[PDB]
Amino acid sequence: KAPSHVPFLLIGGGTAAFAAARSIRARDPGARVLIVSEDPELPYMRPPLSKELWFSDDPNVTKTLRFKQANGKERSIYFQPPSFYVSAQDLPHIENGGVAVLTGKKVVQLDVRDNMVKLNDGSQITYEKCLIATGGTPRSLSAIDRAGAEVKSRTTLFRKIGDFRSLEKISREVKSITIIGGGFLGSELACALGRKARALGTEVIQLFPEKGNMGKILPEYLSNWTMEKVRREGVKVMPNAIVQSVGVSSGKLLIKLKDGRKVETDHIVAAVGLEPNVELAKTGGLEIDSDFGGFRVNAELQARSNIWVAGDAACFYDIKLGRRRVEHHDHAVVSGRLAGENMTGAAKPYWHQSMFWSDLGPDVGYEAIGLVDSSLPTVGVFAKAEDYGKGVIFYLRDKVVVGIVLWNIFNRMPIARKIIKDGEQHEDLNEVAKLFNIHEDGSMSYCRQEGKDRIIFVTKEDHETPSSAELVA
Ligand SMILES: Cc1cc2nc3c(=O)[nH]c(=O)nc-3n(C[C@H](O)[C@H](O)[C@H](O)COP(=O)(O)OP(=O)(O)OC[C@H]3O[C@@H](n4cnc5c(N)ncnc54)[C@H](O)[C@@H]3O)c2cc1C
Repeated sequence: KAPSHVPFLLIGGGTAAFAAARSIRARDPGARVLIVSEDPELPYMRPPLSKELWFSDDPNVTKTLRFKQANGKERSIYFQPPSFYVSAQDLPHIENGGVAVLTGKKVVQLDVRDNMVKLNDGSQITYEKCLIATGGTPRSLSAIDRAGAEVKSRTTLFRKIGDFRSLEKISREVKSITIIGGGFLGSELACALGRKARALGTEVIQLFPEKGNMGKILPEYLSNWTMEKVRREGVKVMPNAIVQSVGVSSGKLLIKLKDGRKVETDHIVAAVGLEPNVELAKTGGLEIDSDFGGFRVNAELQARSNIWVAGDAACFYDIKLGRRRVEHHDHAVVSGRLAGENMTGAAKPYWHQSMFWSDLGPDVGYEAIGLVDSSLPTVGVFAKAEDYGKGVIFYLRDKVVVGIVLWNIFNRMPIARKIIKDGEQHEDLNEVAKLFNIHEDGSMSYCRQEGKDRIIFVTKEDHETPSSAELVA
């Protein structure tokens, strides 16, 4: 039972909303914050759904939804125990405030002038400050939408706890699973499913239009190296694949590609991008970004007076890097926190950069920051003992580093932040790479230029010489 009025209203019960709620409470100890969540589940982190929860030793991981971190500490996907929240009944009156989550309730109408929303059940809530943190909904393929009810019921869109539970069940009861999508989600699920299938010898297929996995973010040579790694996890990878039609044939899904090839499979998992949830822009009169999608907000994540946007749904202005829309866990954290600080009057711009990460089997793990885009010219520095095992990849624009990928090297994000912040025009990025110490614990080094991409292979002796890189202090 929601209150008629609440000081802080958070639309969406995901990662960005929770971070904003924690941030608001940290700056305003008496704050009373209401999260309106369409989802019946309380706020939870999503990255475990495509990684750690598939690799748990526990047979009941599907019910406990607990996973063990790299440090060995078991954790819950939920951000907080249910007890840490207060009920919506008590939110207006409980001493020193708190955070309540109204679950199973969708905001369907937004009035920015009168600072009011309406829920799917007719309730109306007025607010003083409002955060839109609606995230996005998985996109679908046109060929899937034309295939009818049978195919659509055998096609999974992966995002929620429920999606993990249903796919985990299917993985134990079918013989072939086909993943459509080459990005981080399609690739992470392929490695997880591929690893589950090694025991029973079942089939796992991944197909996508690009030349290789992660083709939109990684340079072509590293995308190819990565594809071979995914293939080595027991996955049949089909690059250069454009789905022309899908149908059911003799109890089995049959995918037809423009190439002419054909795939027969028992279940499809479609990981082909995200659609920002901008339905409230119509009633609210809020602007949507035509180039990036999502609500257009400024550097402070503000859309209009008393209304902010954070997370996957927010197209914001980065003072250093330009207008962006970022769909990553740590961004939802950073943006939700920034929005909460600004809802309490901080008026701070996006400055501390968000990062992201992925793991594609045991041989591929990276962190990244900034404009990681494979269309940009790049300089990649890899350790020489072609093996792309450990290294750092710089993404350039106007001779300036605007994005960095840390390839199988960890705890280097501090250095990567400084490089992005300073914005220097470096004459030799091999000198900058020395700061990352990619050989921690005798032939000559060499380099190669493959179109827009430079590839430097550096030995320990050369890499651990003094660096002339310019750092701003
Ligand atoms: C399986 C998976 C694995 C991932 N792995 C990684 C990873 O390894 N690294 C990484 O950096 N990122 C990863 N991500 C991305 C990261 O999880 C997302 O960027 C993050 O969840 C975005 O949080 P959010 O708050 O912006 O949106 P969401 O988490 O989508 O939260 C939005 C919530 O609001 C609800 N909602 C929508 N509209 C309304 C409305 N009108 N009223 C009320 N509620 C509404 C939605 O139902 C949803 O519950 C992964 C995502 C998924 C799905």
